[PDB]
Amino acid sequence: GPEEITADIPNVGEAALSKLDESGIVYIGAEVTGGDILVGKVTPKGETQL
Amino acid sequence: EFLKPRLVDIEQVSSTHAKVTLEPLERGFGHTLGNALRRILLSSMPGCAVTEVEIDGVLHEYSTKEGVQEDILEILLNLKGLAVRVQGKDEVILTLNKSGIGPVTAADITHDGDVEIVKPQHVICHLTDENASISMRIKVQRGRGYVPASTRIHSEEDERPIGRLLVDACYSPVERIAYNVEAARVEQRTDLDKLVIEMETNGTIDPEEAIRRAATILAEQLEAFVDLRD
Amino acid sequence: GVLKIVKVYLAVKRRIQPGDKMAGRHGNKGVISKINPIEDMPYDENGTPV
Repeated sequence: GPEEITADIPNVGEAALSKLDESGIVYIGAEVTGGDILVGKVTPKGETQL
Repeated sequence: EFLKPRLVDIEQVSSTHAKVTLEPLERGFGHTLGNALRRILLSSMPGCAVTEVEIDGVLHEYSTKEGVQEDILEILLNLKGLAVRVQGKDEVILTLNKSGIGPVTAADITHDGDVEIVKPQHVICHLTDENASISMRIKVQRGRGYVPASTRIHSEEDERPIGRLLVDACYSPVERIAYNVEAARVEQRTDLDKLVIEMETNGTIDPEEAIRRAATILAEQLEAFVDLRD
Repeated sequence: GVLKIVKVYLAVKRRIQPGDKMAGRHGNKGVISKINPIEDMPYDENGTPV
């Protein structure tokens, strides 16, 4: 399956999704620091067997 | 059996220059009060300077407004050297609106009672187009020392806007303080010294007020020795 | 194979600090060892520190 650039991310706190708009990319001018999010991207994964 | 010095005349050579003299010093105390005063004034005088600017239609520092002839990276480096003294409050929020061709000097800031600009011929930017328009909202604070934008970020507390261009703030109303002790002369005393503190502020702080706030920073600190608590 | 790329820039503004490596023109390197205060620096007859 194909990856997405959706702005929804599994189990991420809203403190991280503050800068990036609903489209997924970060804003223009938002002062970021270490470990922040710049582009929301999620990849399809099955085959758990936990 | 000691002597204690008294404040004497304050020759005011210019607006940013000054010379204050401390007349009746006992021998051996010239270099003791001087270097203990030059080392305080250059370090910890409270002042006021810009803290964060905000322009109308620009998002970050490395942009370039249309109509002006400087990058925004230079409009902040010109505001940082803006001298201003506020009397009543602790912090202000200035304003600046101008349109038309001609250099935008600092004297075009909106006039408030307490806020009192000192260098009204200061250049800030240029305007070079008849339909140009620049409107910012400068900020001002009190403090001392020097606190860069990076270390003042730790107390950001969710700085929601993305148009808050942050400037580094170096509050200090002194730039160089030379002093030289010379042979004072009371009517009859073998050896008495005279201190002459040739100061140089940025037009902000009163000279006689600086020394009366540099002495109480010393005299307040020696208490920990006068009462050796153990 | 690639579906869509996203390139993002950051404009970091690094200051000076201990560890940097200044040097003149005549081959005299040196690593900055300390940043004194304004008043520990040796001042000449008219207060101008070096």
